[PDB]
Amino acid sequence: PSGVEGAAFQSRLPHDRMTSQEAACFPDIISGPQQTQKVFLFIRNRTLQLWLDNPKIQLTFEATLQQLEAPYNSDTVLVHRVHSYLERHGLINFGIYKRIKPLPTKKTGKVIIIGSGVSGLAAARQLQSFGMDVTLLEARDRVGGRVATFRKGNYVADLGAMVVTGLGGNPMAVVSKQVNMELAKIKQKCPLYEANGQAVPKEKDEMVEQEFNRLLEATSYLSHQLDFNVLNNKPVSLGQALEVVIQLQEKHVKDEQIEHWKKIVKTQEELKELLNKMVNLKEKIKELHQQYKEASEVKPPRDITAEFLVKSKHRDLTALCKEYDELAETQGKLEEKLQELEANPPSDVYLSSRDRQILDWHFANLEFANATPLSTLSLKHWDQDDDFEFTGSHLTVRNGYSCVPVALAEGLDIKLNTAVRQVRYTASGCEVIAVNTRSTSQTFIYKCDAVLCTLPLGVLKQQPPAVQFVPPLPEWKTSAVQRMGFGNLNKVVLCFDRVFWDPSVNLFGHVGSTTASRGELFLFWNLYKAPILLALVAGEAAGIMENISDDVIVGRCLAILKGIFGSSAVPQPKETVVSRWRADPWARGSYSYVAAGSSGNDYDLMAQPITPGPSIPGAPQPIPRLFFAGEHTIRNYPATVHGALLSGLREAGRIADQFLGAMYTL
Amino acid sequence: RKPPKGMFLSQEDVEAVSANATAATTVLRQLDMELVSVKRQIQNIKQTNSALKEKLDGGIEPYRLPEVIQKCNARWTTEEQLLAVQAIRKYGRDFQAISDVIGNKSVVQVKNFFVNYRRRFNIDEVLQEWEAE
Ligand SMILES: Cc1cc2c(cc1C)N1[C@H](O)C[C@@H](c3cccc(C(=O)N(C)C)c3)[C@]13C(=O)NC(=O)N=C3N2C[C@H](O)[C@H](O)[C@H](O)COP(=O)(O)OP(=O)(O)OC[C@H]1O[C@@H](n2cnc3c(N)ncnc32)[C@H](O)[C@@H]1O
Repeated sequence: PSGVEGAAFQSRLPHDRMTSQEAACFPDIISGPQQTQKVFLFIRNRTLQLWLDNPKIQLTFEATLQQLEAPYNSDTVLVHRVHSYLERHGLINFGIYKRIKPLPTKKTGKVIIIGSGVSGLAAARQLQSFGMDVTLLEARDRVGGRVATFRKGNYVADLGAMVVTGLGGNPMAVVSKQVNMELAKIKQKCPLYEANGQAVPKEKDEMVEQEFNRLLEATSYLSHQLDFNVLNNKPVSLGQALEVVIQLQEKHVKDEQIEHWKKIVKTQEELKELLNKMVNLKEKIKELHQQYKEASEVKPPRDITAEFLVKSKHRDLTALCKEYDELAETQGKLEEKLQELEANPPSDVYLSSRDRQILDWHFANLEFANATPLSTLSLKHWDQDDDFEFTGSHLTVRNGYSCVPVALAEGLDIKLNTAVRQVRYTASGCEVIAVNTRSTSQTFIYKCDAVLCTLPLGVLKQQPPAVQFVPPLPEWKTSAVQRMGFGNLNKVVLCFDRVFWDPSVNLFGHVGSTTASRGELFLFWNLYKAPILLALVAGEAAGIMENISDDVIVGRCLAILKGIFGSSAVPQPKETVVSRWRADPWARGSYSYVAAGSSGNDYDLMAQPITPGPSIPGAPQPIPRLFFAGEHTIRNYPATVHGALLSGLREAGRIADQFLGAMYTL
Repeated sequence: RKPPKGMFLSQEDVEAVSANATAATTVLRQLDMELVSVKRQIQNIKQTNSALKEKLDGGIEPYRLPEVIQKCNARWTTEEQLLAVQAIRKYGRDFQAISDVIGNKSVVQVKNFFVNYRRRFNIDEVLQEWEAE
């Protein structure tokens, strides 16, 4: 999409409809006459376009009204309302841009942000952009959290997020113009290779893949057409539904052979009954021939009974000789049909043992994408976010995805090595208590009007708590925390001095020997300028390889590489890194997933801010003080970077509207 | 609304495989037993029908009798009349067979014969005697 309509699409907004959110800020216009809605909608779309056309500088209201034209630029307040709305909620003037209007000398309001992850940084920048006092507390000695980048010498490799998923509607597209990012397209061609090191032939590779995709659709049919979503009071997972589908396909194969050979016996038996008729007929014809022979032996001239006997027996023998001939047509037809069936047997199996293993790889890929064993993904809801998918190629970051958080952190008050440990929120304000990670003795106290919590969901899940909430979080929040899924997925960075792989393939697979180890090192990435291969550990394997030393892992890595390219071809790696995100205490996993028994509504629960009880009883109901953001908080884009970032921008607008007021709602 | 081509998923089928935990392998085992069953019941009758197929060697070639070709006369020799009356008693009303015996009379003549000479060869009685068997 191009024009002002493209700006709306590139902003995840319908160009010809007002969103639920715009309704809330412009309830005059949405209940108003339809012409004004078109006015407003154009003014929004145009303003997005201006910002989108050049996002390296701030888009001031003044600049906006200038490029606007009549009759759209007749009503300044409408334009000021629109521009201010967009500015507040991070649809314009977000990310890293030059300031036309420099910062106000005096800040208003104080907010503590826990976590220096992209969610964190994005809100922090926005709040400071709005004139608030922002301080970020970070337990690590670096920013970016789950956007980690390994850098040594000229080697560079992200151990965290490494993929941008298509720039059509992606906010990271704006950040790309703002920060130079070596954005390199991912060539989707992925050769598989088995345990033996020999590649799968294009016959299988496409037959199995297409079966995989067929198997997935099968489950959607079970889910949406057959309401197969509970089983013995427990919700059905994708994994279960896949087995049930496979079992039923194996069943149908057997059902098919049974009625095939039962077609044969129905015919063999029709033949049996036919031959028995033919023996018995031949034995009668044996007997009449003797009788006719004997009658012919009486030499003539005979009396007419004896002449009648010869003729009568001769008639009878040719009538039985006729029967036996017709029955031998009927055995010929039936003998031909038996050969035909004996030659068109149905399919022997559903999938062969080799075929099932290639299928396992395609499942490991799915376990990678959702960072969890398929046995945990909700069948009904696991793909609820497929509807908001971005358009375009998937990309990778050549220069290390850490360049983005680092760039956002510029200008911000960040306390590294500062492990938040208790959050106190009350009707009059909040207190955050953190320790120093190096010497846990040295205790810090932060007082502020509001806390934004971007703590990973794995951290929020931890029992016993790594962070104590005072007062405790209400059940509706803690239950959302239990229901949701926090998955796991680890990487292994292999630093060589020779390129020894196909440089024209970005990524190539390894097929596991068993279902159980289907995700153990099942995939490799050639993504960097230096000779660096990067190997995934997904699924049930992820959590298990975390109890195995690097050397053993890098060993198994070399062995698989030797099988694909020969022992001479691959040398020992100069530098090796192995991640353990479930072990990492500031992550306790990789990203969230829609657990069975959860739903997308939990992602909305996670985002509702907490409002504490009144101090003096009978005092008026207070402001909300605890706010939540992060990848686990954004229902339509979970478990991504862009989703984190959007959630930051979200809360920043929400906090601001609460402590600074929104004059654009009149 | 319809499952993907090549995928067999019926409501009836799915309970049957999810009734318990092992209801999957239980259902598959019975089908494995059902096939092996039918499989050897084929080679049973394959060998039964192999013996029957051998007893019929040579077919009936030695017992065949040459085709007699007669142009089809119209006058009734006293001989041909007597053949007829005996044919009726042995064969009832199978005129094709009765004509076959006489060999020189076409079927229509036999029916006519049944009336013209019906009194004199006392047919009516003969048919009743043929009815008695
Ligand atoms: C760990 C990991 C994360 C990601 C990836 C890989 C890994 C290993 N990659 C992978 O290829 C998978 C992938 C992806 C691609 C496409 C689609 C999808 C998808 O759709 N699905 C549903 C499958 C997924 C991807 C990727 O390529 N691109 C991508 O898009 N996304 C990926 N992802 C997710 C992002 O990585 C992640 O979602 C954002 O980074 C969210 O950041 P967050 O900001 O909300 O959370 P942080 O963890 O970043 O921030 C927390 C801060 O709190 C600090 N902290 C903790 N405790 C304390 C304390 N007590 N005191 C003080 N500070 C504390 C912590 O130290 C850090 O400072």
